[PDB]
Amino acid sequence: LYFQMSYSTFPKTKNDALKEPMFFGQPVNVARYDQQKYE
Amino acid sequence: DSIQGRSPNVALLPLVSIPELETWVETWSFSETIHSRSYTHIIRNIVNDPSVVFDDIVENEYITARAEDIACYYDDLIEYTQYYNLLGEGVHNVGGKP
Amino acid sequence: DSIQGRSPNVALLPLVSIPELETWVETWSFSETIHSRSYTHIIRNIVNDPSVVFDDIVENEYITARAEDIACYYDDLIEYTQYYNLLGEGVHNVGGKPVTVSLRGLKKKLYLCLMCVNVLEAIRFYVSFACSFAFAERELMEGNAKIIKDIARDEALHLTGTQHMLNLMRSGVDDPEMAEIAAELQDECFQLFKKA
Repeated sequence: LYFQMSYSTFPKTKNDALKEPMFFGQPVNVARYDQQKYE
Repeated sequence: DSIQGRSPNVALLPLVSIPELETWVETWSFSETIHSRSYTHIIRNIVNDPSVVFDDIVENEYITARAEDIACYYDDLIEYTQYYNLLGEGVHNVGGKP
Repeated sequence: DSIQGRSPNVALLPLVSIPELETWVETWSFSETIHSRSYTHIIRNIVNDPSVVFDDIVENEYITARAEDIACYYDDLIEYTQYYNLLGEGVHNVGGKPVTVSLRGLKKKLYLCLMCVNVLEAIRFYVSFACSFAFAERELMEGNAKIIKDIARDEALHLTGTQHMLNLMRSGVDDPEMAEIAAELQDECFQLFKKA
């Protein structure tokens, strides 16, 4: 393939899964859709 | 409403981290799409020439001024995000000029 | 279904020209979102630990293998489109090393990915239907079948749409350029198909 040139579609594992910034940081990898950061 | 139908998704999805906001922007785009469909429906029973209304309002300066004003420094964000993702941190030189 | 929730819009919207297809991909994304909501609903009343199921299946190699296989040469198309838009035609040098260029290169790297898209909603998700569907005639978990019938209808509409799109674009080339792509990317297409 390649050597991870830049941002990817979604990561292979978890990064934080609960406490990421609003619209900056790692991409989305799984939609839990039950526990969110803002009600 | 057509100037913001596809813009928010293509401009915000590559940056949003939490998926619970990606779902919301998807629903926003879908709702905007339904709005466009309803507009096409309400115009399909008023004037017998639906191909004659998209002549002036398509490129009327009265609306084109604000259209360009809202599009220029909105696509600027998209192109700058593309630059940031394709170059990363630190200064560079994209084929010649820095 | 989460691996293709946001992918098609962010991967195809910057390239689609006719808006009548942009509306369709928007509705596709919305339908996928509704699917995710329905899955979260059906899992919210089975196991009292919804935070315990996203531990293995989140990064299980059994599924992670195919996940990476479907994601690698699908984000390749997105990054190549970004390159093409940020550099244009003609060779360049992106900060040192030279940058390649290709007009037809922005077709195969897309078209083959679309093929994956097809099998992403034609076979791999289509067997899981029957796997989770045999518990229908025997009276048990009828709510699962009731909620999955609509998802099956939705998946079938997705299949019809994507197959029609492929047969219209990849076959019967309107523009006189993708015929070379159909000729070249033919045997490797069957190879990757049998591999999947």
